[PDB]
This record gives sequence, C-alpha cells and structure tokens, in this order.
Amino acid sequence: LDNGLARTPTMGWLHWERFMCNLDCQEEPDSCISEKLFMEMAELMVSEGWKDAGYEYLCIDDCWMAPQRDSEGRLQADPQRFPHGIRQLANYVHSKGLKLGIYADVGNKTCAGFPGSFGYYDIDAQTFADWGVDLLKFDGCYCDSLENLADGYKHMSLALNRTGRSIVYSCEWPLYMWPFQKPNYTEIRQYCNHWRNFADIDDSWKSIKSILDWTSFNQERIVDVAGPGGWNDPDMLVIGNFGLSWNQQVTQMALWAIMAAPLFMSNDLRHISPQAKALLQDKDVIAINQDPLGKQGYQLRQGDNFEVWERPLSGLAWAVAMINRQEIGGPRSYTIAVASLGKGVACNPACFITQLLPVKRKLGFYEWTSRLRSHINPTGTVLLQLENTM
Amino acid sequence: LDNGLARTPTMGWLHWERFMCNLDCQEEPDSCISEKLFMEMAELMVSEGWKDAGYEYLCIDDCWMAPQRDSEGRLQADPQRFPHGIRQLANYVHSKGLKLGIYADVGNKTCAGFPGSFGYYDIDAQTFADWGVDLLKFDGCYCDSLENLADGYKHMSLALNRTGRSIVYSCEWPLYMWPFQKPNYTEIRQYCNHWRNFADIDDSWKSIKSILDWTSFNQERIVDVAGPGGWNDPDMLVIGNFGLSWNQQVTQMALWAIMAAPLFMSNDLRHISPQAKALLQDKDVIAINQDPLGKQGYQLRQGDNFEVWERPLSGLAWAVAMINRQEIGGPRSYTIAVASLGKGVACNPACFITQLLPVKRKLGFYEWTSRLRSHINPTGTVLLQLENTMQMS
Ligand SMILES: *[C@@H]1O[C@H](CO)[C@@H](O[C@@H]2O[C@H](CO)[C@@H](O[C@@H]3O[C@H](CO)[C@@H](O)[C@H](O[C@H]4O[C@H](CO)[C@@H](O)[C@H](O)[C@@H]4O)[C@@H]3O)[C@H](O)[C@H]2NC(C)=O)[C@H](O)[C@H]1NC(C)=O
Ligand SMILES: *[C@@H]1O[C@H](CO)[C@@H](O[C@@H]2O[C@H](CO)[C@@H](O)[C@H](O)[C@H]2NC(C)=O)[C@H](O)[C@H]1NC(C)=O
Ligand SMILES: *[C@@H]1O[C@H](CO)[C@@H](O[C@@H]2O[C@H](CO)[C@@H](O)[C@H](O)[C@H]2NC(C)=O)[C@H](O)[C@H]1NC(C)=O
Ligand SMILES: *[C@@H]1O[C@H](CO)[C@@H](O)[C@H](O)[C@H]1NC(C)=O
Ligand SMILES: *[C@@H]1O[C@H](CO)[C@@H](O)[C@H](O)[C@H]1NC(C)=O
Ligand SMILES: *[C@@H]1O[C@H](CO)[C@@H](O)[C@H](O)[C@H]1NC(C)=O
Ligand SMILES: CN1C[C@@H](O)[C@@H](O)[C@H]1CO
Ligand SMILES: CN1C[C@@H](O)[C@@H](O)[C@H]1CO
Repeated sequence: LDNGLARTPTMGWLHWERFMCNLDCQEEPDSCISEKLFMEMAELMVSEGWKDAGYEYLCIDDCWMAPQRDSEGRLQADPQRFPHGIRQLANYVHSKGLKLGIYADVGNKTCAGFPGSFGYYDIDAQTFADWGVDLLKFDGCYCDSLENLADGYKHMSLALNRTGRSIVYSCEWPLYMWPFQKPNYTEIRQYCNHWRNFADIDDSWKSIKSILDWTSFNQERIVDVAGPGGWNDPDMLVIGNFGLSWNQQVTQMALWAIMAAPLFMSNDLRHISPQAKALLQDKDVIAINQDPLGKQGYQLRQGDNFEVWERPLSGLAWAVAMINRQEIGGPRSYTIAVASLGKGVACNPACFITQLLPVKRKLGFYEWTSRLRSHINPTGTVLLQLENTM
Repeated sequence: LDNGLARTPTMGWLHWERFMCNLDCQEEPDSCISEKLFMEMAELMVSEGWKDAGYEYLCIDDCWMAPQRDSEGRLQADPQRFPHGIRQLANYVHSKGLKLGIYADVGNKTCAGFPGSFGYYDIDAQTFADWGVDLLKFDGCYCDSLENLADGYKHMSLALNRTGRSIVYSCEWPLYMWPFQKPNYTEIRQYCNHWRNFADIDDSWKSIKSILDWTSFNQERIVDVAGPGGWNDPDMLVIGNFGLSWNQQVTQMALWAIMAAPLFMSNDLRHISPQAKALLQDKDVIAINQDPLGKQGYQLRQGDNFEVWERPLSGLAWAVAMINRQEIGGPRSYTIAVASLGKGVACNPACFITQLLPVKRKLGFYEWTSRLRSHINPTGTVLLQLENTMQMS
C-alpha cells in the first residue's frame, strides 16, 4: 500500500492474544478490555523503554465496541469500559508520543459478535479518521462470499485513503481467502500495509512451529511480494507470556526479524520478566527486523531436524538464523560453508560474523573458504549477522 | 518388589533424555557417554546440593557397554569411553555418598544395539553385584514374545535377589506389553520396584501433556497398584533443559509429586538455571512426592480446559494440583468448594492451606463450608497442601 506508511514493519502492542475478549470488569477490573488497560499500557510503553526501542502503535483488538451503533449509525466504544470514548483515548495516546490502532470487521459482525462494517465502510473509515485513529486491523469473519471479502477490503482501503488521514491498514484478506482460492498477493499488497496469512497464534511452541512451517512451505509465493509498505504478518509476538521456553522465545524473536514481520507484542507490560523485556528490546535484532532495505528473508536449508534461514540486509550485510527442531537431547552441532550463505556473496572474499542470539558474541573473520560451526539448543535459534569485508 | 528398597519413590539422575547415545567423544566430548561425564555429574550432585535434596542414584542409561562380551562371557564397559571400568566408577560414586545405577536389556540387544542380557541373566546380575551396582534399569527391546519378555523380567528379578546385594529394579515390562496385551500390574509389582508405563518422554510440553493424559485416562488401572516398594514410572524429569516454559516445568514437578513418581532428573547439572535448581530442590514438593503413606494421587476433575488432581498424604493431609490447559490468554480463575477436596476429609472441620507452587504462600484457614479461589497460568499448575485441623483461625 503506497500510503507512505509502514516503510519498515510496524512495531507496537496488540491486546488480543494476552487479554482476548475479557468483558468481566466486575470480577477482573485489571485485565478486562477497558480504557484503563490501554492507558496503563501506554504509560509503560513510555516509561519502560518500549517506545524508545521502536514499539509505537498501541492497538485495540476486538471487543471494544458497544453492542450496537449509535443513533446516526456510527460505531461507538462500550460506554462502561470506554467511558471517555476512542477519540479521547487517542488524544491521550498521542500526548505520550504514541499511535492508536483499532479493530473492525469486513463482514456483518466481528469475530466476537459485535457490529461489523459491511454496509458502513465509508462512515466507519471517516469515524476512525475523526477519532484520530492511526491504524486499523480489519478482520474477515461473517463474510458470505469471496466477492464480498475482496470488495470490502478494497473498499475500506480506498475509504481510508479518502479520509486524508494517514492510517496503517492491516488486513486478514489472504487468511480468509486461502481455504477457497489462492490469494493474488500483488493485489493484496496494492491495498494493504500488511496481511495475515495463517491461523491465529496462541501461547505455544506448536503455534510457532506451524507458523514457520507454513511460511517456509509457501515462501515462493509470499517472500518476494513483501517490501516497504507491504509485509507478511505471521501474527503477534507472544514473548513474555507463559507457553514458550526461553529458547522458543528466542526462536520467535529471531525469525520474526528474519521474516521482516510486523512486531506486535501481545503480553502484559505490567508483569514481564527482565529477560523477556531485554529480548523484545534487543537493539541489534530489531535493527535487523527494521532494515530499511525491507527484503524478507527465507528458508535456505532444511534437514536433520535443522533449519537455516537467511535475510539480505542493507549494505552487503546478511542475517542468518539456524533452528534446532529436534526436541530431545542437548545443544546440537551444525556446520555450513559460509560460501553457501547469502547467495555466495555475503562472505566473498570474507565476512565478519557476529552472533546476536541467544547471546551476543563476536565470532571473528570468516574467509570465503571457511565453515561456520555452531551449537544450537533444542527448539532454540542461533542468529548471526554477516558483514562483508567490502 | 519386596526387597526392602524404594519405600518412597527413588530419586536420582539418569543420562538418557539429555545425553542419549552420543558416542562421538572426539567431536562432542562434553556430551558423549563417558566415565568422565558421570564423575563430574557425581561431583556436582554433591557440591550443588542435589544429594542433600534427596537425589541419590546416579544412573547410567544405554550405551555404556563394549560392542560385545569378554572371553569369560561377561559384559564389559566400553574400553575407550570407560577405561577404568564400572567397579572403579562405582567406588568413586560411593565415596561421594551416592549410589550407582546401570542399564541392561531383557532381549538379545539393548535398544541402541549393544549386548542384551537374554541367556546371561544370572551372570549379568552377578556382574552388576560384583561391580557394586545399586540400581538396574532393564529395557525391553529386541524381545520377540510375551513369553520371553515376562520370563526375562521375572528371571532377572530373581537373579538380582540371588546375589544378596540390595539393587533397585526398574522395569519397562508394562510399556513393552501394550503391543500384545494389557499388563497384569499385581504380577509386575511382585517383581519390580517401579515400571515404565508410557512412551519415552522428550523435552516438550506435548510430551508432558500426553503422559498426564495417558495416566489420567488409565488411572483406574494403575493408581491403586502403586505403593511402598512398587511405583508407576511416568519417565524422567526434564526440568532444566530447553523445551519447557517455567510454568510447564512447574506443572511437571507438581504432578510428578502428585503421582508418587520416581524423580529421575535428566539434565546437565553443570549448566542449569538457578530457578530450575530451586524448583527441582523444592523441599516441600519433594516432601509431597516422598510422603511415607505412599499412596499415588489421581485426577479428581476435568473440564473447561481445567484439571484438578489430588493426592492423599499421611496424617489427614492432601496435595491438590490445578492445571490450566488453555494455551492462550492469561491467568484463569478457578474456584472449588473445599468439601469437594480430599474426599471431604481434608477440611473437616477445617484445613490450613499452603500454596507451594508457583510460589509458596500461606493462604490461611478454610472451614469445611468455605470455597477456595485460585488463578492458574496457561500451561501452569497451582500446587496446594491442605492440613486437616480442628482450629478455625
Ligand atoms: C530376596 O527376596 C526376599 C523375598 O522374596 C526378600 O526378603 C524380604 O525382605 C524384606 C526386607 O528386608 C522383608 O521385609 C521385612 O521383614 C521384617 C521381618 O518381618 C520386618 O521387620 C521389616 O520391617 C521393616 O522394613 C519395612 C520396609 O520393608 C518397614 O515397613 C518396617 O517399618 C520396618 O522398618 C520388613 O517388613 C521380608 O520379610 C522378606 N521376605 C521374605 C519372604 O523373607 C529379600 O530381601 C530379597 N533379597 C534381595 C537381596 O533382594
Ligand atoms: C492515497 O493514495 C495515494 C496514491 O496511492 C497516496 O499517494 C502517494 O503518497 C506517497 C507518500 O505520501 C508518495 O510517495 C507517492 O508518490 C504517492 N502516490 C501518488 C500516486 O500520488 C497517498 O499517500 C494516499 N493518502 C492517504 C491519506 O492514504
Ligand atoms: C493480480 O492482481 C494484479 C493487480 O490487480 C494484476 O496486475 C495487473 O494486471 C493488468 C493486466 O490485466 C495490468 O494492466 C496492471 O498494470 C497490473 N497491475 C499490477 C500492479 O501489476 C495481476 O494480473 C493479477 N494476477 C493474476 C494472476 O490474476
Ligand atoms: C450481511 O447480511 C445480509 C442479509 O443477511 C446479506 O445479504 C449480506 O450478503 C451479508 N454480508 C456479508 C458480507 O456477509
Ligand atoms: C536371541 O537370538 C537367538 C538366535 O536367533 C534366538 O534363538 C532367541 O530366541 C533370541 N532371543 C530372544 C529373547 O529374542
Ligand atoms: C496376576 O498375576 C498374579 C501373580 O501370579 C496373580 O496372583 C493374579 O491373580 C494375576 N491376575 C490375573 C488377572 O491374572
Ligand atoms: C479471530 N480474530 C482474529 C484474531 O487475530 C483476533 O483479531 C480475533 C478477534 O476476534
Ligand atoms: C529406548 N530406551 C528406553 C529409554 O528410556 C532409554 O532407556 C532408551 C535406551 O535405548
């Protein structure tokens, strides 16, 4: 989408995976989907260094709406859980130097059952723009036809453009198309800043594995379309929650960097370990994810329960990730000729290699004839940056 | 097995899950199956407080043998990887105050392909006894018939008895029967100190879940068989490795305590986080696992992606574990009437409840009519101890 936005993958925070559709503010005031929760997240995004690291978009997902539209047919936030309204919340978020994302649905209802936007694309777009919304995630539930799906996504894209406000447009179009026909990614990229390809992530290593396996299986179809203004979205970062071991969190961070993925944290910023915070705020890994060249990486090799992925970077640099998919035993040795990396260009005549994950370590100079040997933890990933000696 | 051993579930360390059958001591010296590895593991078991916590048996698994037997027809340790032999390794292990476990197979070969014990049961038992072995894990690979499997397990049990040396006998008999017929657990318990029921564990939450689900599915068949001298073995503790989140590690520790399981760590004691160490050395949870009553716990309730397990303890106490099996979202609230716990005995007339996991916190006095409210993390477990009491506050 050539709206001048998302020139690097969007970074921010999205409530869905961690907080879902919790409406019980009587019994659970501190985790229900409310204006107070988003105020607290915004405060911590500023105070705990998230904004400094690049996490900029504070995004509302499903279950913010009142059960019905107002008298004039516009969407409204729930009166009790969002007493001051979305425009006021956006004002507060902007006063912190942050941007506000919101959620809507192309069909007749949101996935959780709140008002859909079908029939209201222009009024809903203008409402969001009036509110000061900076991002829209557009879900695909309750849509009866592929025609309605495509027409709705394109229509909302154009309506957002017509409002004249810069609004990042996040689509689930491909995901809801795939069961029936193959998405045309050129068209999607024409209309969307990023797009969900695969099933919702949850707080599990199984989820990570299946997202990675789907991405690598379909990479011939999705890798080359990505670039500044339009990214593949493998869904939220779940680092800092409950289901991932340290090495699985490392794997998610490293490979979301390799895949030039939007980095939407979905966790509790009020209760997050120092270790998870340091991983999510890792300057070198984020810099890889945010590389201005914007070329999505890919799986280079697969075998012996090992995976090698790589991503071309600005200025003749490359990122290389090595995953150990064997879920038994200990750190396993993997070796590869450096001439086999970066299409044979990365280390010709030589490269300096710096390991970034799980720990940062200068590995030294590697000649074009050299072999890179590493030990990779079960379900963990080793992430490396290669700098050609020029 | 009435040999006076394993009156509580055996505690120790077993190399299999973390180190497997790594024979490449040239290119992978730090993880190959060698005598140096076991010497160092013993040193850290003493120095790092594992022995104090109760972990006593340093156990060799598969891939310690030379490719074939000696001239005298006995097993021998691998000349390259165990140059000083099992007798000297056992002497060293005993000098640290520990006991040595070893591995063998009922069939013609070990699962990794080394000499089996069929045809040599008495010589192998006497070999181990001469070496100073204190525990034997007896695998079931390369056995063609239930005839041979059963006869071999019974035979090796009696052969070990014949030596006059106290040797804990760990069997995989039930697990290897399943392809043919359901185990007779009274008979197995007659011959074994503990027995593997289910497929090998690996370093994954999927593995923990499948072991737990199998155990709770089959609990009417196996729970009552367990007791002092004979335990169900749900396989090794994998806390301290790579595949489990903190909450999943808590779940494994809590429920291995609930199940009166043998506690065989399989990790690298040289590279283990302080948090995993504190969990594995948790005095109160180990005390639950080691409760002298020796009655195995069970799944009390299941539903809405929640599980409630409980274990009766000596002196009218109970352990209660609450698992959140929903793998999305945040901590979920669960409430239960205390009268539904401990068969209605735990909190009659009252109980004092102490949470032990994920953190230790006294919750207070709960009267028989009261309700317990808790919040449980996704894939985590809340472990509680209920102490029956006649006091009210
Ligand atoms: C070879 O097999 C035989 C049996 O097939 C086995 O003999 C058994 O040994 C056990 C353990 O020593 C005996 O049980 C003990 O019996 C005495 C006398 O009746 C009791 O005082 C003992 O009580 C103590 O230990 C108990 C735990 O076992 C505690 O519950 C108790 O509080 C006491 O501390 C204990 O019950 C058993 O009587 C014999 N059985 C027979 C038939 O002789 C022998 O040990 C085996 N040998 C080897 C090397 O495995
Ligand atoms: C509406 O769409 C137009 C055209 O697709 C966008 O115009 C582009 O804006 C970028 C940066 O602002 C320029 O580099 C391109 O050259 C522009 N293209 C054209 C054809 O003018 C415009 O940004 C969109 N407006 C909104 C509010 O989304
Ligand atoms: C996928 O969609 C794109 C855009 O809708 C199609 O590309 C257009 O093709 C027409 C020819 O019919 C050209 O006039 C346009 O210039 C193209 N646009 C772009 C941006 O390339 C493309 O044909 C579609 N692919 C398939 C297989 O249907
Ligand atoms: C919404 O519902 C109406 C009537 O039930 C139907 O005609 C229309 O196609 C629906 N829209 C979508 C996007 O499913
Ligand atoms: C071991 O191999 C011999 C030789 O073929 C065979 O006769 C015997 O039955 C085997 N034993 C077992 C337990 O499989
Ligand atoms: C199981 O084996 C034991 C030992 O022979 C015997 O006492 C018991 O009756 C057997 N049970 C069945 C069901 O055969
Ligand atoms: C099912 N949708 C897609 C998922 O990403 C959330 O946005 C949820 C909201 O209902
Ligand atoms: C497959 N066996 C059973 C498992 O517990 C190990 O002992 C392994 C040795 O080869």
